[PDB]
Amino acid sequence: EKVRDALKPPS
Amino acid sequence: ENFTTNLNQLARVGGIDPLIGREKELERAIQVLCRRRKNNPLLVGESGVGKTAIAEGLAWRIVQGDVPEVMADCTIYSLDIGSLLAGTKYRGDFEKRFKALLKQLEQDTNSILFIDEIHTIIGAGAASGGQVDAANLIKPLLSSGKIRVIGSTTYQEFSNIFEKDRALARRFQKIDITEPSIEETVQIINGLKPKYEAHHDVRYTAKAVRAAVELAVKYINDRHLPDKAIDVIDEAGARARLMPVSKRKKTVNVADIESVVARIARIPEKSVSQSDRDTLKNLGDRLKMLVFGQDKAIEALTEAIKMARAGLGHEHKPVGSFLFAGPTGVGKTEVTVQLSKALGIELLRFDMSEYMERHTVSRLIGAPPGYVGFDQGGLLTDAVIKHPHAVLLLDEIEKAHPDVFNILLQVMDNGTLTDNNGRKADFRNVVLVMTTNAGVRETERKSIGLIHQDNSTDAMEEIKKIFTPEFRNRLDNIIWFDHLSTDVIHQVVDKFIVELQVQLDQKGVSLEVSQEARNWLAEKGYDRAMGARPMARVIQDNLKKPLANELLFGSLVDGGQVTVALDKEKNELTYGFQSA
Amino acid sequence: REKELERAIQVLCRRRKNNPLLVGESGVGKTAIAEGLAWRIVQGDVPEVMADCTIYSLDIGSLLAGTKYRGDFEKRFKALLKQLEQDTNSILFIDEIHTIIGAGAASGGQVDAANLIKPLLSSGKIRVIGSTTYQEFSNIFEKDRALARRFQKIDITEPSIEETVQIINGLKPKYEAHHDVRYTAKAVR
Ligand SMILES: Nc1ncnc2c1ncn2[C@@H]1O[C@H](COP(=O)(O)OP(=O)(O)OP(O)(O)=S)[C@@H](O)[C@H]1O
Ligand SMILES: Nc1ncnc2c1ncn2[C@@H]1O[C@H](COP(=O)(O)OP(=O)(O)OP(O)(O)=S)[C@@H](O)[C@H]1O
Ligand SMILES: Nc1ncnc2c1ncn2[C@@H]1O[C@H](COP(=O)(O)OP(=O)(O)OP(O)(O)=S)[C@@H](O)[C@H]1O
Ligand SMILES: [Mg+2]
Ligand SMILES: [Mg+2]
Ligand SMILES: [Mg+2]
Repeated sequence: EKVRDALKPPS
Repeated sequence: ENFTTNLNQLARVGGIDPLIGREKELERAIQVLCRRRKNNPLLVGESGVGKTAIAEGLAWRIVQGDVPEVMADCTIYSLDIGSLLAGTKYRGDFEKRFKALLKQLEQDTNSILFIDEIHTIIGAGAASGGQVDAANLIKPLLSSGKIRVIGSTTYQEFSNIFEKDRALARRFQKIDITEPSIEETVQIINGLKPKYEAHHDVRYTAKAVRAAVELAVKYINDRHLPDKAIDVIDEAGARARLMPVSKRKKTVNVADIESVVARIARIPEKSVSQSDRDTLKNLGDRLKMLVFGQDKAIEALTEAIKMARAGLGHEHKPVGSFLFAGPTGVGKTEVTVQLSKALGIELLRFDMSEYMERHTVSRLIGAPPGYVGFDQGGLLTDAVIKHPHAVLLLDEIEKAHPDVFNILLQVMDNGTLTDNNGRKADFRNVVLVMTTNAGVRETERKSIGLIHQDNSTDAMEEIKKIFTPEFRNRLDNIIWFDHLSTDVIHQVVDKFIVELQVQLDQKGVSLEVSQEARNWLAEKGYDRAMGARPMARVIQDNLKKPLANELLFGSLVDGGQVTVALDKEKNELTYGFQSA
Repeated sequence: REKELERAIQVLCRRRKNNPLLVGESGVGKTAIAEGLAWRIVQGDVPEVMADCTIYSLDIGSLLAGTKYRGDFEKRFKALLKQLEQDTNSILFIDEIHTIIGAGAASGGQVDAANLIKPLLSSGKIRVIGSTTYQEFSNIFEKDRALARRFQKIDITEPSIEETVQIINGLKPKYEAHHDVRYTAKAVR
């Protein structure tokens, strides 16, 4: 469906 | 670090609410914590029952020291997921935080992490890719049993989400919680009464609290008993402090709580005001000034209303359920419509000719499962909730599918119709009036004889063929509307003449009709079999039509001063128009 | 709207669960009571308990303007609640409260604005005024029995014919100034 994903940047 | 809060420390300052009663429920938790396996308890329940207070109250009990020695040394912790997720922007932030907190629990071996809404952590902490959810992370530790935690969830949430994770469910031991008895609730209020008395600077009487729990459950049906009662006690104090006077009514006496429950439930309160008393007393003739004849029908409507407001009424049924049958053109519906106007309450109309199919009737109680529209819920349940005190008109109920009867049967017997969504609608204050034309053909039918006979008895048999005895047995009354008499018609003519004058007043036109002309209009339009609608046609043909031509193109553009009179020589009315 | 305001203030003055929820059909004036409370306060015709109170309206769009990174929305939302908890003399008017049910969520994350606000509402540290239609409240807000229990529903009913003419007369100067016109008493009726 239409799902929002929150990315994580590398430290 | 800062995500966890030491409930015990909060208890020292008094922030935690002291737990009252719930002695048996507490025992089950302590027993579950002590056992070797299944160390983690799960407090399943309903919203507002007090499952969270038990966990928060457990720490309060520990500091007080009214617990076994084994649990006295324990320190209950509470995790806030929002703080945990506040700064988890980089990779591994959530894992390091949650894992770090878990290390603290295992080293101590005596702490308990009371996490409310345990179902939330099932899919929290992993945005995408890693899929490292808190549930998966904690799972291994629970297998060994080194760490014990307390959870809270509802029945719907537990089955829909928590039950899916069989691993977590195996570790936790379900606990069933139920709302406490009314007897237990009053003790809870008394125990908590000092806290609310100081904040509001008021003193609650022991008699008032008992009334609150009893009155709330009777009228407030959307919440459970423990929180529901407290809502009436908190608002009561708020109302007293807000009085313009300097806390003259410091103590909260009886009959004051009745206002709060009535206001919350949106139902008429006791100790009716003089305005309402005058309105109910005056509503013996005011209806008779718009609907002439059919006095027995009006009396039934006013008695049901007078009884309910007096305090004498059915415990779970509505104020009144009536079936208005009879000939065409009688005030079966008008008396209902004018009732809502006289009472100043919203009129709920439901033309049953649109609910003649089974699929359509399903829209009243709720919404079909197939529809994905966000506007779920039934048309009758939503309307009742919006206007609990109202008049419900089911016109031409005989046309509706028999399935509708199954809905009304539980309404007149129980007074509540739960919708598909689960909302509870109270029909205690809603008047129920349904009209029909069953057997109407017999009323207009003429017999094969010199003398026309009264087919009212035969018409009733048809009503008994459509409406089962159980349906009629639950109805408070089954009123039959008598035919309009000649004397009554003269009153009906005046009613239509007044309406005509009102329409003319908007155009600055005045109309005066002689009594002789009014009588002549009655003799032409009077038809016992066809009620009073033919009279309207006569008013249109002899009064509206001659003036419509004059109004558009004629002397009666403004001013009016019309005069209508009968011409006995030709038995025809003479119209006089003045241009003013 | 003296009766409706009297109940809203009563709910706000409550020790616990002091969060009103103005419900009613579109056009009744639910947002007129929340915003009007501020106008009533500055005018000075309010009880001393309500004086010095500040009403803040929440813009959910601005809140989620740049919450791309994980946890950004939670930090921003929690930061706002801390300000309310610290002052103890402020309210947060959340219009279209059905929207906050699911605002910021992961691929399968149950966490949302409703979960974060839920603990503080029960404690009573922060006061929150809500405004939503009957349809949304029953099909969206009433689904979460936990969030609804904390909110005290207030039914805003359509006013009578006489009540509305007074409202127009009250708002007549504002409209007259914008159009540089004058409205007669017969027109309003
Ligand atoms: N035994 C009790 N002692 C004191 N207060 C109680 C007790 N039981 C219920 N209450 C009150 O009722 C409120 C509601 O019960 P809670 O357990 O706090 O609800 P909850 O589990 O947070 O509700 P949700 O979020 O709708 S599942 C408590 O916060 C107290 O104010
Ligand atoms: N008893 C009455 N007194 C005054 N006006 C009446 C009376 N009965 C009918 N009328 C007039 O007739 C109309 C109202 O008819 P209704 O009462 O709605 O008919 P009904 O009982 O629904 O009949 P059906 O359609 O056969 S179920 C309005 O124009 C009323 O002014
Ligand atoms: N009680 C009132 N006193 C003065 N003006 C009012 C009042 N109620 C409504 N109005 C005016 O009517 C306008 C339209 O009502 P709204 O404020 O849009 O109602 P609402 O209930 O907030 O609408 P929804 O439900 O959000 S579509 C208001 O913005 C005011 O200009
Ligand atoms: Mg809770
Ligand atoms: Mg009718
Ligand atoms: Mg609005």
